[PDB]
Amino acid sequence: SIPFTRWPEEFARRYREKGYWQDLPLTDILTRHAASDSIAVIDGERQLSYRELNQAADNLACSLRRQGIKPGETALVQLGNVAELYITFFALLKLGVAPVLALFSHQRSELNAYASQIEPALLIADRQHALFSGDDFLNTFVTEHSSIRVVQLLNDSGEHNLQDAINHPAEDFTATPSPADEVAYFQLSGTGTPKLIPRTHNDYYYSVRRSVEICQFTQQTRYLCAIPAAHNYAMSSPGSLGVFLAGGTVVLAADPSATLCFPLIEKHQVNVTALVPPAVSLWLQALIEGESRAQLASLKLLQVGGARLSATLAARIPAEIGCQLQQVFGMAEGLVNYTRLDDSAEKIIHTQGYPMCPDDEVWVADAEGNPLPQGEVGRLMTRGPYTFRGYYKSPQHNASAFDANGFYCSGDLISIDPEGYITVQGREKDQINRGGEKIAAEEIENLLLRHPAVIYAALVSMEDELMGEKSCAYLVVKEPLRAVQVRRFLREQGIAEFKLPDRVECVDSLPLTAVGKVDKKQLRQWLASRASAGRASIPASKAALREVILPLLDESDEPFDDDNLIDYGLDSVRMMALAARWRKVHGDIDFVMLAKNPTIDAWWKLLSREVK
Amino acid sequence: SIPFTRWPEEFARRYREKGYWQDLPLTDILTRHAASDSIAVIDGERQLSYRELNQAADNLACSLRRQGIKPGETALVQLGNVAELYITFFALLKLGVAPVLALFSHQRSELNAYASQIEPALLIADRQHALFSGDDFLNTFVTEHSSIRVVQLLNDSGEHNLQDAINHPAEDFTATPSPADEVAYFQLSGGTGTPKLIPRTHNDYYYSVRRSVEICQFTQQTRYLCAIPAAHNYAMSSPGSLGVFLAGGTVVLAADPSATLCFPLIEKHQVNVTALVPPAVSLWLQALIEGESRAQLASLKLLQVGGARLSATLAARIPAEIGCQLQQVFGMAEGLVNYTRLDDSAEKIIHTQGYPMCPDDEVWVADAEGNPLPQGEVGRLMTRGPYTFRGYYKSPQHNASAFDANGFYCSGDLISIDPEGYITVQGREKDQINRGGEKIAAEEIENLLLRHPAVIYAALVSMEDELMGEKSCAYLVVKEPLRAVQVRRFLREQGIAEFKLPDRVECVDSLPLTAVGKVDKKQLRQWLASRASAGPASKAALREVILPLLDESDEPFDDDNLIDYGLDSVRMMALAARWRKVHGDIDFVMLAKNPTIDAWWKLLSREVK
Repeated sequence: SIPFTRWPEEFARRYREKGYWQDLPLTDILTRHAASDSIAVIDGERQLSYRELNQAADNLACSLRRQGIKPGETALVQLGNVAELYITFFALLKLGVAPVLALFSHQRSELNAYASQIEPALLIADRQHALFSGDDFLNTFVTEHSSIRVVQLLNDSGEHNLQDAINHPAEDFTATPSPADEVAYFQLSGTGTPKLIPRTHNDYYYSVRRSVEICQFTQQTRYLCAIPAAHNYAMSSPGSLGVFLAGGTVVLAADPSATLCFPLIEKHQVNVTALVPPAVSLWLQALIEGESRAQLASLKLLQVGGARLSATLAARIPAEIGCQLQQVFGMAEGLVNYTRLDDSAEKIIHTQGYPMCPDDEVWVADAEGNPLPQGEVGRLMTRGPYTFRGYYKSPQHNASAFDANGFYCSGDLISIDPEGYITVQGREKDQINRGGEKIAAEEIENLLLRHPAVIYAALVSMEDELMGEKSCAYLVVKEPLRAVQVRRFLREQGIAEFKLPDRVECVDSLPLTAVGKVDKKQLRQWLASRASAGRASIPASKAALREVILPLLDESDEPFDDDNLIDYGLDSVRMMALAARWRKVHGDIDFVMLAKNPTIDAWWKLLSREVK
Repeated sequence: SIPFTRWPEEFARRYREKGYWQDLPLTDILTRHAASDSIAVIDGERQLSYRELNQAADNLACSLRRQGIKPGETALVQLGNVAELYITFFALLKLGVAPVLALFSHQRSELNAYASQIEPALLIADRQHALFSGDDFLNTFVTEHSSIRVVQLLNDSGEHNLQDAINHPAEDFTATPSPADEVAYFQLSGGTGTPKLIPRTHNDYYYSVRRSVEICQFTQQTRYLCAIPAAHNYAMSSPGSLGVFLAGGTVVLAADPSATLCFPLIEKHQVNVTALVPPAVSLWLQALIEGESRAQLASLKLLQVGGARLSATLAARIPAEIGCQLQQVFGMAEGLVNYTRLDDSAEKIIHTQGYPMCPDDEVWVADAEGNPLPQGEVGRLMTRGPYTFRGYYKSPQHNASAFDANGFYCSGDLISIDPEGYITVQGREKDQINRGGEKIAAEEIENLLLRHPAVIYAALVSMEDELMGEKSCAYLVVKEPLRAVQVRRFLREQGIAEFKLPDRVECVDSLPLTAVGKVDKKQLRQWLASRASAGPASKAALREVILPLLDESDEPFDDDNLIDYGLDSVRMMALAARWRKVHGDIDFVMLAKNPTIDAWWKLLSREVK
């Protein structure tokens, strides 16, 4: 068996006796439809029956078994939004092989990290991925991961051609899924080392079943998959696995641009899709800028999740797109909260839903680690029938990631409604949520420190209108580095392109801890007092004052030194702010003083005085 | 009797029975504390006890009676955050004269407008007001409003000296307040092209004060800092200074809600409650973050925020950065005031604007056709109740369009109601700017504009401002071109409140006109988003477009990978959607395969095929 942290016996029995764990493999999602001719997968021009989908999975599993792949073993897969992802996935389940489905965005350091951990016998990737265009990386990778005995490549026309395996008809094949209470596959986690989440058939099949129920997926569902298909969101909430379980149709898209997706939604009459907020921002702008909503008329449900949706953006969706919103707050660790189809337009705009299972136990903790009453803000704790009880082979990290009662901390600050619902309030874990992709501050900092000129490094999130958050790397350096240089360096480290720092700030020093690392939990306050210290400098010339004043007033006109600044749109609150700062030098300056004579002349007269 | 719209008989009767209307005059707020030596008012270095407050009020009313003022008559007052405002107010209730309390920032246009309506016997004002420094304005105003027989001036050393009157001891004086079911005074609307007046009776208005005190638990230990405009209904009655007076506490007055004035005042006097508008919260928060000690605000236990929308982000910061409970206050001078409760969860307080203060505040949510909506749906605020007016003063035409058949008023706000009944404002329907809590009517500002010779069409709309909440933008089509400073100056020459001068002015070629002469605003919003929607010529022009999207730091070569300069994929996807309308073969994929200025220029510069 593959090592994972089991639920304690009383919980396993409880979950089994309640019917959350049904003891069926995940392969059951497909094989129940193994004779259906209705369409399961649409990928560009290609369409697969359910019966085609199952046959192909059977075929691939058989081909892999003929090449010496065995049950209990492990696989590394890098396939993006293509039909083969699902064929591969069920093929491995049928074979009883446990896959890690890497992001198509993942590069050499991610692929090495996953491979090192699972010791994979099987590697399936895609010659359309830049690492796999030629054969040089593949040669090194297999050499450096000697467990790898078989390699199958999409878009290849040689001995490793994945299409061959998939097209070769099974011959006396019996599926051998791993037991339902054992690992089915490894999910990815959002620390400086990639952490894997073992999922069992029981916990994961439950998370999908219950999602199908809540979202009412049916044979009639036509679901657009345009975010990354391998992510838990797109795979299971209810995602494409939900669609398959319901006997519906999955429509695949390379990316969630409006350009690509709008005509697909019309062509195939998508009624449900899952987006991340930047993509939502994108679709709204496209319509306002001319795109026809009529293309999206068939659309019945837009899922938004992965990141914090503003009430304002949340609210434009029925109004502008023309369909229901569902907020979905979820995590690969387990817990998924949905709003409901029968929720009020009120509940749907402001809250992130409540847990999909009634045995999902969630409780807001404080820093001491105490339950707070309903309505108070703090740490999210949780265990349940589909929340794991331990990262793959990480006992030290698990000792720190769970409480005494086996509750897992999600690193999310939340408040619970009177009525059960959850509204996300903040985060305490150290990560950037860049448009839905998670970045470990720890990981990026170690790579930055690898550069000769970098001595100290800190990665923090900054707000961005489209992306939600972005990365900011502060650096203390031996020699000045351009941001383009830092991004170039990290590219060379073979890391995913979204992990490239969005801004770089070189600085002369940074708050340090004891071990010689950067003190982040003051870098909060340290940063604030640097920005507010340049803004505390009282101008030393009339010119320097003009420089502070102009950006506060109207862009259109530029005033004369003796002009009434209010006639150029200087508002009284900004005036009050200036007063509060200048009073720190001349302590007789207040709002009333400035407002009596609101000109640069008169303010320079005051400002240029000697401190008395 | 001063003309106003009575509540129906069944309503009046019900309101008395349930205890809402008590049939006490507003003066009872003071006279119930007339032997109390406890401090009622602190204005700079001056302190007035309750018995003094009452005494001064009696003195003023007595003098005004000596100079010929009679109950039933009306009064125009412009006094800002001074102790005299309360002394005056209570003197006028005692005499039974009904004031309009103007804003200290109100100028010549607003003052002529209120006077025009109330036909005032009495004018009181402040020589510290630029209109009243000398006697030029005062001389015209009195002449242009002949009803005025008596003028009294704060900061004056002549016969019109307000302090002479306040200091002259009362003789043979007994109060003659107007009957409790009649107008006590006129409150100002948000606003229409004409300033509207809200007649408040001693019954409905006292009730809003009493019930507000119960909710915010004001008592004799309450020490309320009044630093926003004291005459406004918020600072005056929600529970405001009248609440403080009712509960026997202390009002501490300030001229403005800046931190540097206010922080010291809260420490020195151990102020425990205060009422802010959102910009002033942003203001106090920044001063602290930039060095002001929070120890100065230790005594502070409650902070009211209202008048405009408070964001949840800002709301969440208050208990954490100021160290006192937050209370959201959604009120209108028409009546309805909702409050969050002291025993609310932090969740409730942050996200909601509270529920109504009165059990018989009937609030429902109407769709645009006028039909009720299920709890939790979004729409128009309809409301009536025992302290919500039934009509503006002498405005039968407007009142017909302002109330529905059953006497529900329409606040012009967009709201949703959560299960528990809490209210969250979702938007606004009426045509006004909410500029840090001061209400600007677009209509009013537009007629003034159209009076400028170069101006042929005008539209005032609101725009977001991180600090003020909303600012004002004036779109004009004009004969000869106008600078913003010219427009603001011209408006000043019209004598309007400074806050009503347009924050922005964009001159434009044309404007969507209403089919009946004016400018179409509910088409202007979408006219606007489709005028700026239009907006690459050369490689140079492409470059002009790309750079602001990428990293501000470095500058790229034409063959550089723009992702190495931090151009994210969503901005890239958006660029594609835009460029597809010319070259119908461009998608995100095409742009991303080769993200350079050179490659993109090559594609853009192709002939359309």
